[PDB]
Formats: sequence, C-alpha cells, structure tokens
Amino acid sequence: PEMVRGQVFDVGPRYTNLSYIGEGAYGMVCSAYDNLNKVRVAIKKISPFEHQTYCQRTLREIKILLRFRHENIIGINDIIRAPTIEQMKDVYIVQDLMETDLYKLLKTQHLSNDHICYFLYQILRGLKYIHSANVLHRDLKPSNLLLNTTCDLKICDFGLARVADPDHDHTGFLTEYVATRWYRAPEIMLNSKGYTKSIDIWSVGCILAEMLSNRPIFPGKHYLDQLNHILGILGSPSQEDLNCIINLKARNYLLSLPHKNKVPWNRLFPNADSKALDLLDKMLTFNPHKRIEVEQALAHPYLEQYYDPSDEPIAEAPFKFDMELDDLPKEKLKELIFEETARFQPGY
Ligand SMILES: Nc1ncnc2c1ncn2[C@@H]1O[C@H](COP(=O)(O)OP(=O)(O)OP(=O)(O)O)[C@@H](O)[C@H]1O
Ligand SMILES: [Mg+2]
Ligand SMILES: [Mg+2]
Repeated sequence: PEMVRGQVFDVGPRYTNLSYIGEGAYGMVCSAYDNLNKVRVAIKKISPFEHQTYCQRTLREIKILLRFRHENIIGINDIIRAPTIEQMKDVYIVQDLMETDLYKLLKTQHLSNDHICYFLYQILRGLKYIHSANVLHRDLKPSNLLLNTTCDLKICDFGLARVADPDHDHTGFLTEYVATRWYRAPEIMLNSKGYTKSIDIWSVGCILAEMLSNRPIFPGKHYLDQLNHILGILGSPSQEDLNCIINLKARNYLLSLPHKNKVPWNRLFPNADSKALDLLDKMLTFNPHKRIEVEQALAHPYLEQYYDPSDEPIAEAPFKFDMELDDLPKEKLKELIFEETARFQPGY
C-alpha cells in the first residue's frame, strides 16, 4: 500500500501517482491520478473514529455533501473505506482537484474588480443553495472557498454546519463558540448561538472586505477584541439595534463602551467600486434582522452582470431537522458513517 510523507495513504488501484497537498488535526490531503476517469483528483484521508467530536464532524460533512448537488459547492466523487465496520479505521474522500483556495490566492495575488465580482457572485450562488436547504454553513472563510484554474469557485468544509433553528438562537453574553473568529458575526459574541442564516451573510461580508484589500477586516486576537474591531469600524450601535438585544449583560456591555463613529468604507477601501461598497455595507450590518439576505445580495446592482435567478438553483430536498448528533456515542456515529458511505462500495 502506498505511503506519503510519514503515514499510509491507501487508495489503489484506482488512484495512483499521488502527491502531498496538506494536513489536518485528524487527516491529510493529497492529489492522485484517477485511472477510471483519466483526471487528477483530490483525496482527503480522514481518521476520526477515536473521537466523538471528529465522528460528528465527519458524519455531518459526508451527509451534507452527498445530498447537495450544486456547481459552487464541492461534491464527493467517491469514498474509499474497508468493506466492514471492524476493518474500517480511515475513510478517504475523493473530490475534484481544485488549483488553490481563496486564502492562499490572497496571500500573493491582488484581485481585479472583475474577479472580486465573479468570486462574490459564486459564493452567494452556492450560499443561496445551502440556505435553501435550511442549512447554515457557519464557517465561511477564504480557506473554505476552493478555486480551479478557470476561477470556478466551490464552497467546502461543512464540518460545523447545522440545520437553521431561529427559534432557539438566543443565548447569554460571551458564550463559547466553535467557528473561525475573524469571520464571526457580532451577535455570536453578544446573544446568538449562530443558528440563523444572517451569520453566514456576515462572514461573506468579511470575505468581500478581504478580497478588496487582501487583509482581514476584523482581525481580532480574541473573543471581545473581535467586537471592538467591529465597532471601531461600524460605529456604536443605534438605540434601535440595542433595543433588539434584550439580554442585559450584552446590552449593558455595549452601553459601557465609549461612543464611536462609523469609518466610511470608502476611507478604508479607496480603490473599491462604489457598488461593491454599498453591498459590503449591507452585509456588514450590525443588526442581524436588518442585514441583507442572500437572494437580495444576488440582486444587488454590483452583481448585475451575473444575476439570473433562473440559473441560481435551490435545493430539492431541504433538511427539516438537525442530525441528532450531540448526543450519539462514537460507536453509533462510526456505524452511521459506514452506512452513509455504502453506496460507493464495489457492486451495490
Ligand atoms: N478538492 C480539493 N482540491 C484541492 N485541494 C483541496 C481540496 N480540499 C481541500 N484542499 C486543500 O488541501 C489542504 C488541506 O485541506 P483542508 O483541511 O483545508 O480542507 P477542508 O475541506 O477545508 O477541511 P478542514 O475542515 O480540515 O479544513 C489545504 O491546502 C486545502 O486548501
Ligand atoms: Mg477548512
Ligand atoms: Mg452555467
């Protein structure tokens, strides 16, 4: 069985002449040649079975990617694992090979206004499909946007995704959270569990800001510093926005801060297109109820060259309830993984 820089990477016979691409907390990524389809592919080795949290993440991502089918969301082409639950220790997920991700591209390339427009259009086209299936991604960020050599963009990484549950979104002040700090909406820090669609629109607004300047807009170093960063640019929230925060601890914290005025986006991004800044402002709205939703953003004048709602499809089959994964022991989650991957086994 083939090896790759340290650990075994066992995907023959079909996938051959492999090459290292990257690591994880509990897997690794290589490219490989696909002998049936005669193309190179990406293969992610996942070893999650020792750890309940990992099993959850892996199950969630497999179940979601297998039921989604959209041009701007990464598909699973194949899944390689042992034929029995006893012998299954690792799972390999085969996907289209993407040239790069938006994080890597932005460390070295300036994007033209045309590219920023086209990438934003594709991110919102894919997000329309995701929200239409009642799913929230929760971890949108440049490293989770894959790009190929012709600038097709696919959203990936649904490890933290959840079914939307707006009725149960409210929580206390400074409650712990999982997703990537620089792209987290202000309400996550204040009074939200991140169970509504508006948290993904905030992360897209942070990604747009980062495409315009090649630097994260709110690069907080930690938890309430992230909010300081936000308020330093957006200004103090209005009375109407604070009246929407009933939790006294979060309300009082905001009232304790010195007043700050808005820094105009054109002061921050003097080369940006004025239409892009108008859309940025609407995605980076403090009040999640006033923040633009995905279909409104697709309709914004900035995207008028690409906008066509008949070519912006929605899901056939929404998730009604969350995967009951809290919750399940490792052993049950391994069995659901084995079951969800069965369709890829020889014969069948
Ligand atoms: N389909 C793919 N094609 C090419 N590279 C990929 C693909 N999926 C991931 N990668 C890359 O392989 C390396 C490690 O993968 P990465 O862990 O970032 O993927 P992910 O879906 O974001 O999962 P994770 O939850 O581990 O971040 C990174 O450099 C990443 O950009
Ligand atoms: Mg990722
Ligand atoms: Mg088309």
